[PDB]
Amino acid sequence: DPVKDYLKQIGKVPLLNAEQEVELAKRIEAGLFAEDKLANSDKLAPKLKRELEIIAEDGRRAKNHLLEANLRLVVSLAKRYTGRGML
DNA sequence: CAAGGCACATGACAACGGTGTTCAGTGCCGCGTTGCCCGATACCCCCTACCCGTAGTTGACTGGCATCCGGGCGCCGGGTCGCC
Repeated sequence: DPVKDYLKQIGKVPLLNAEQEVELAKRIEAGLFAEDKLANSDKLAPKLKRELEIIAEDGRRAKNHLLEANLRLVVSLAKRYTGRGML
């Protein structure tokens, strides 16, 4: 029962291709640099800090895009490795 | 014939005889309470074969696993659907 609901929760999400995934990774590194700059104790402009924060949030969104995409692969591997004592 | 003079013994007189006593001291030779001298054993030390925790492994490899019955009865009780 619950696994059916989790597979439903996976539902339909956009699968990832080479161009989409590499663009997402580019946004990820952009956001990582943005939060790096934010974490620096040096004073930064307020609007600049908000720009860095929003790109970091967009990178987080990209992260969840990758994870929600590859839930299907990880459950495939789980099927490969299940039935040996753990749930 | 009576009174006065000499022998032997005699009332006491201490001091020896000999033995068993008073202190008292110190041992004599049987029973006890603690000194040896060791010997062992508990407590520190160093490192090392192994136990246990963590870090990676670049073709790709994108939804499981189901259940499946001959009770059977019987009721309660409520939920959902039907009626209108």
